[PDB]
Formats: sequence, structure tokens, C-alpha cells
Amino acid sequence: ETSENIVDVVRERHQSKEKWAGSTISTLCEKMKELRQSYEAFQQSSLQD
Amino acid sequence: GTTEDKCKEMMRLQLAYICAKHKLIQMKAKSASLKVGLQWAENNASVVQDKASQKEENLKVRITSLKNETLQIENHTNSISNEKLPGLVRDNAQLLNMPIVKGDYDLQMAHQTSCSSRQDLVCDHLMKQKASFELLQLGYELELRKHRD
Amino acid sequence: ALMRMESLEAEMEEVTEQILTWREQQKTAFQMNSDANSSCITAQTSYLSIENLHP
Amino acid sequence: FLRSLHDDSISSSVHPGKEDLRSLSHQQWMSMAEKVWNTHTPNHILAALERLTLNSTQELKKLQFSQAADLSKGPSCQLKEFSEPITQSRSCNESTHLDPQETLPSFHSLIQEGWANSVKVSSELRRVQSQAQALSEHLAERIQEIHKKLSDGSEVSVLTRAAFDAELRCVILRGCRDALMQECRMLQEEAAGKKQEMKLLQQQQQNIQEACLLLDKKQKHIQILIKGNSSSKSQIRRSSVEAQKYVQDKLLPWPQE
Amino acid sequence: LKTDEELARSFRQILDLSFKVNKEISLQSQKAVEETCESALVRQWYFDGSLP
Amino acid sequence: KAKFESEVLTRLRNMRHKIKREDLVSIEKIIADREREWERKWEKILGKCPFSLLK
Repeated sequence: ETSENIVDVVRERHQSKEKWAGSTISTLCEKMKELRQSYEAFQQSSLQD
Repeated sequence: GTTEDKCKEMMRLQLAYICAKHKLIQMKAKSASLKVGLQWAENNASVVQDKASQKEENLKVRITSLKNETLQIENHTNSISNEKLPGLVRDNAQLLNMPIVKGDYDLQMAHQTSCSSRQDLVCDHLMKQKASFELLQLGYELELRKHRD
Repeated sequence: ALMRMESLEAEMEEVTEQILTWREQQKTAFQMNSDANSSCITAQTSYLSIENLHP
Repeated sequence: FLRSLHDDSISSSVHPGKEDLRSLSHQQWMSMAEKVWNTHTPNHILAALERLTLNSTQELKKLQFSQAADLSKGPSCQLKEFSEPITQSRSCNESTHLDPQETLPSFHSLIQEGWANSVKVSSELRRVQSQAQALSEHLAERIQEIHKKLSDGSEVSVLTRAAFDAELRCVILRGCRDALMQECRMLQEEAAGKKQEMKLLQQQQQNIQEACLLLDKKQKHIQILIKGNSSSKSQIRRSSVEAQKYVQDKLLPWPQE
Repeated sequence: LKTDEELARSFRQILDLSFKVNKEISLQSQKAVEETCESALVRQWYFDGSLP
Repeated sequence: KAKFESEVLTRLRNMRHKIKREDLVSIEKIIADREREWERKWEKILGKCPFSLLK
């Protein structure tokens, strides 16, 4: 029972879409990736300085 | 925060944007001017030895002409930089508030619609009640006429 | 499943570090510009002096 | 009938000819009301009104519970798929495609995006500033090279140098002006592109205002009906006392005469 | 189960962090630009057209 | 496995506490000082509140 419950909880977290920031609906993983790309872009723009 | 706090926040956002955008455009203009200057300097570096053979009187006339053209261009540039540019930047800055305002409007409209509906319900109930009272009132009026006969 | 959950936690730590690193880089960048602008005010006055060739 | 009067009062469209129809409707009701009082006993009519009133109260309670439930269900609740296509869902229609009602964004969330965009501009500024400094250094190096080639001490070389500096200044200033114009064009295009959106917001704003007026009108009607119903209740009590007084003062004394 | 809940909370906080950092950087940038420019010019930027 | 996952939970909590009690408090103080310094500076130069002119 426990093994099955744990698999479900993790699956729900990866697939669930919510309004995290702004006007766009996304999964936690997508929004986190977007945020990471944005700060990578910011850092690249600072090293070329 | 109070509508006032939100407004203030929006304004802050605008002011920060104006300051940054103005400087950005100035820097973009400086950069573009330097680029064109550099390109011109590189193209005319070989021709400057051949012009040294020109009559002194022609160079003096040219310098004077160029000085007058420079002053005209400077006055046009300053006019754009000090009068046209700041107004346009400010207009653009105000547009930053569009999504926020829209969002608020949407929120208000939604609220209103909800309220209107609630009001309609209240009105309907009160009218139903009135309808019942008026029926009874008419009943009493009718009853008095038969007593008179 | 537990491995996937652990991966999310690692990613969160990484993004948090990236935001804080970026914040520090900007703090240094504004301190260096304030020190350079103090030095450069001196040099720019020099070159526009070539307009003074009167006698 | 009352509702129709209400809707009209709210919609300000006094179509000329509606009065004949109102009178007729009013007469129709009067006839019906009269018929009701001729056909049934007052005792049964009042009993019927009591029941209608209970029903009306129960409907209001149900509506209270249903609206409370709609406020507490803020969205975690999962779309349960329940199955039979039984109810038509036609209601007064059919209608409800809309519920995209994704949680409208909060001020906080929008303003957060705004500041993120502001940082994008500041980041671009830094980039262009670094580029302008490199170009300025490169130009200074080239001017120095050209000045070294014209240093043959001859009056003509000095004048040629001055002419160069003057031509260069003109080219740089033309470049700055063209660039600024270009940027102004961009800013105008951007503002022009958003002009439609702003019109739309203006319309919305008008709509919101109009709607606020409408809500106020409705609110006034509600206040009128409240007063109206309170008055009607007092009148019903008065009217009842008048009929009883007539029977006691004018009819009951006749058998003795 | 507790770890799953903490993941969502922790991420909202990270978003708040990002926001406040962006605002900080934007205000610092504003200050840097204002210090390089004469107050009269900047006044024209912010307010020119609104002053009688 | 229970011990390891417990450690992951503690790491996430420590991270969130560090962000909320250390990092955001410091950043919010800097933002508030900067907003006040700015409002004072322009209030002095304009003789009125700067935001009234933008309304």
C-alpha cells in the first residue's frame, strides 16, 4: 500500500498545472525551467560585459 | 495594500522604467554615432594626404560651412532629445500598467457581474412579495363593495 | 518515484543559488561603476579642450 | 408584470406604444385577481399565500447554502469525471462554455512580471554601455593615427586637421540624430501598436462605469421595493380594520330596526 | 507526503525571492542613472509636461 | 530510505527558512530604504509629492 501511494503522490506533483507567477498556467517543473533559463540568460549578458 | 499603495507601486515601476529606458536610448544613440564615426574615420584616413594639396582659401570656407552645419544638427538633436524623446518614453512607460489594469478590470467586471446577479435575486423576491400583498389588498377592496350592497 | 522527488529538490536548490549569485554579481557591478565614474570625470574634460585652439 | 416595469425602468427605452400594452396587462391581472376572489374562499386563498410564502423562504435558504458552497470551493478540487448525460443543462438557455475561470491573476503576480521586464531593460542598458565604451576607445585610437600623419608642421596640415575634426564631428552628430529618430520611431510604433489595446481598455473602463450605474439603479429600485412592501403591509392592516369597522357600524345595527 | 507539500511552498518562496531581487536591481539601476545625470534633466524625464 | 527522505525534507525546510528569514528580510529592507531615499530626494526638489504629479 505505501509503495503505491508514494508513486501516486509524486506523479501528481509532476503533472499538476498551476498559476505560479504572471498570467500563464504551468507545471512546477516548467516554471522552474523557465526561471532557470531566465537567470542563465541574465548571467550570460553580464559575462559578455 | 490600499488602491493607493498599488498605484504607487505602479508608478514606481513606471519611473524606474523611464529612467532606465531613457538612458538606454541615449546610450543606443551614442553607440550608433560612434559606429558611424568610426566607419567614416576608417574610410577617409587615405584621402586626407591628397587634400593637403588644396588652396588654403577652400579649406577655410569648408570648415566654416561645416561649423554652421554642425550647429544646425546639434540644435535638431537637442530638440529631439529634450522634447520629443522624453514624451514618447513616458507614454511608453504608462503602457507598462496595461496588463495590471486589465487584470484589475477583469477582476472588477467579474465582481460586478456577480453582484448584479445577486441584486436581481433580491429584486425578484421583493417583487414576488409585493405581488402577494397587492393580491390581498385587492381582496379587501373587493370585500367592502359587497357589504355596501 | 522517490528519485524523481529528490531531483526536484536538487533543481530548486540550484535555481535558488542562481538567483542569489546573480544578486551578488549585480551588487559588485554597481560598486565598480560608481568607482569608475569618479575616475573618468577627470579624463573626459581633457579631450574636448581641443576646441579651445584660439590664439 | 412588475418585473417588466422594473426592466424598463432600468433599460430607459420608453418605446412609445408600450403604455397601451401595460394597461391591458394590468387589466388582465385585475380580471384574473377578481376571478380568484370569486371562485375561491378567502380562507383557502390566504392558506395558499401562506404556503407560497413558505416555499419562497425555503428557496432563499437553498440559495444561501449553494452560494456558500461555491465560495469555500476555492479550486483545489479535481474535475471529477462523473458520467450520464441525463440533464439537458438547457436551464433558461445551455451557455456555460466559459469556465476558463482560471484563477485571474493577482495584482502581485502581475506586478512581479512588470518588474521582471524592467530588469530586462536595465540589463540591455548595461550591454549597450559596454559596447559604446569599446567603440569610443576604438575611435580615439583611429583619430590619433590620422593626426600623426598630418603633423608635417605646414599651415595647410593644421587646417587640414581642423577640417577633419569638423567633418568627423558632423558625421557623429548626424549619426546620433538618425539614431534617436530611429528610436523615437520604434517607441511610436510600439505605442501605435498598443493604441488599439488601450481603446479596448477604455471601452472596458466605460463598461465598468456603465455597469456601476446600472448596479446603482438596481440598488435604488431595491430600496423602493423595500419601502413599497413595508407600506403595503401597513395598508393591508388598515384595509382590514376599515372592513371590520364598516360591518360593526353600518350592518350589525339593521336587525334591531 | 510532507516533503511533497514542502516542495510547493518552497517554490513559491523562491518566486517571491526572484521578484524582490528584480525590484532591488531595478531601483539600484535607477539610482545609478540618476547620479550620472543632472537632477534638472531627470526631472524633465519624469515630470516635464505635468508642470505648469 | 525513511532516514534519507527525512533528511531531504529537512534540507527543503532549511532552504525555505533561509530564504524567508534571511534573504527576503535583508532584501526588503534595502528596497524600503531605497524607496524612501528616493521619495525624500524628489519631494525636496519638487516641493510636492512626486506621485501626485503622475496621477
